[PDB]
This record gives sequence, C-alpha cells and structure tokens, in this order.
Amino acid sequence: GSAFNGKWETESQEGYEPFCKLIGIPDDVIAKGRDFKLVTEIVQNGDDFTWTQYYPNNHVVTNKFIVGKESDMETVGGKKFKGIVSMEGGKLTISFPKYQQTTEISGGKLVETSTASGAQGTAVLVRTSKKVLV
Repeated sequence: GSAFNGKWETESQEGYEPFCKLIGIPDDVIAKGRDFKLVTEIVQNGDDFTWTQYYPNNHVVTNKFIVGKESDMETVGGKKFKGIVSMEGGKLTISFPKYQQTTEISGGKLVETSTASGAQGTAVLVRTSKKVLV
C-alpha cells in the first residue's frame, strides 16, 4: 500500500457545478447533490486497489483495479469499461470515458482532481477529503 487506506469524507470542493454541467449532469441532480459529502473507502494492497464511493440514495460505486494492468471498471453513471490505471510520484491517473481523474494523498488529505474538456473550455473539479476513521 498504503497511504490511501481508510475511510475519507469530502471536506472541500471546488468546480462542482461547472464540471458537472460540462460532463452532462442534469441541473436538478447538481442542485440536489451540492452539499452532499461523499465518503470514500479505499483498500490499497500495493498496486491492488479497491475503491468504494458512497453516493446518494445508497448508490455504491466500487472499482477494483491493479495499477499497470488492464482492469474491469465502472463509471459513476454505470458504464462498464476496461482501463489501465497509472501511478507517478504517488499520484494515480485514471482515464475515464468522460474525464481524466488524478488522485493523491497530499498533506494527509485525499485530493481528487477531475479534468474535463469541451467547447466552452476546460472544467476542473477538485475534491479534498479528510480521514473520518482515524
């Protein structure tokens, strides 16, 4: 592992609305979820990750991947894909269908950056989560 291990909860969030609008999330869904604090559970055994996100209404999204190896994954919206996750300097990069995701532990916090690109330009969501099982 091991720095990612644990349960984390969103503490800070920037760019939520422009990012969700760019990747095509409906306006009312954006509005209803704007104050929700996403909890993330991670089990990291070396390159082997199990990454669980607890979305609203008991929507649990779990991705199991091995860094550097083709892995079956799913998007938040439920679309299945096969991907190869990379890591460089403690930062994971997951190349999702709709956006690039980079994730790292910085200053003891889980920092997750989603980068999307379209007509109006780039939109970036940065989520920072604190450990809630300490």
